[PDB]
Amino acid sequence: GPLGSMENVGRLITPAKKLEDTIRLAELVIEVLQQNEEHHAEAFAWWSDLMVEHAETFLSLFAVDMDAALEVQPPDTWDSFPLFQLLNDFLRTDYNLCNGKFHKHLQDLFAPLVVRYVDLMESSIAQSIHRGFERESEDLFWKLDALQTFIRDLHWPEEEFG
Amino acid sequence: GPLGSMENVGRLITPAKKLEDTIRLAELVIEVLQQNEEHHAEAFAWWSDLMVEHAETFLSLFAVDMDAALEVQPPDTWDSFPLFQLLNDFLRTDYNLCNGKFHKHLQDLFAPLVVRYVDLMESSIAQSIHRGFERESEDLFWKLDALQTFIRDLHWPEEEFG
Ligand SMILES: [K+]
Repeated sequence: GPLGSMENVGRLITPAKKLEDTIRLAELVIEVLQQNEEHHAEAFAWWSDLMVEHAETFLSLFAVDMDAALEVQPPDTWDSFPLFQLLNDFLRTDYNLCNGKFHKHLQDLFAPLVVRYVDLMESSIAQSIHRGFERESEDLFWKLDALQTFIRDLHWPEEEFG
Repeated sequence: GPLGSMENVGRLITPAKKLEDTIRLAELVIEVLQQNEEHHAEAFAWWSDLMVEHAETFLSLFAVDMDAALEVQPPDTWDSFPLFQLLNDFLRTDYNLCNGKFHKHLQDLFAPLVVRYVDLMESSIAQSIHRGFERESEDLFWKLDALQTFIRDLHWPEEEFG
């Protein structure tokens, strides 16, 4: 009868209830455990979205100090390249800020200033190799090495063909 | 003199100070911005490490209810497979808990129970195809489809050859 179709090893436990019950409990453990992962993911995002917004904003307020220091610059003078190096070397290996609003502004603000320096040193090596056309190399090689060393240390974030 | 080697557009700003200053400021913005990323990463970890520990622990306390429901089981009866399906389908697509302590226990607790069912249905199809040896197929095909449907829905986390 019902009581005997229920008795196992001296205890009244329908083995299809001790399973149907274990199921519903597993259902609840899973749901709590997932809800916990959702909470963690969602808080990560909130704090992230806000800290990136904060970073992009404080970089704007800094930009004005940078844009301003790059007009006090005598034209075709490039002791401002260490600034681009420091700033771009941080932003490019930064998941959050790479190609962000400030990064693109730092590229634009320096994109003419970089080409106006390579065109100026490529014209001073081209003239010096063309100096063998009028009648009457060690120092010249250094300027090739200088331009190559410079270009490699630029780690430019685009693909600049020309 | 010093005052004139300083005057630009009516303001006494050494253009190599308005750069050296912009540099040190960029140094500080970068450091704060990175410190902020470090904080976020580190808190993510703390909360993560603790929520995984919490999950693995509450799965232990559940295991005893599961280990217990799998001895109240009449040998070679498999309405306990929907439990493995629910639990394993969650754990396997869960970055944190996959192949964790509980996941491996759920594999072990069901690894004999799965092979003891395929060997039992592979022996009941092999006998029925071997029934064409004594003198004197539609229903038999269903059991192949049943075993294939079962095996695919198992999504076992190892590579079980045999
Ligand atoms: K977090």
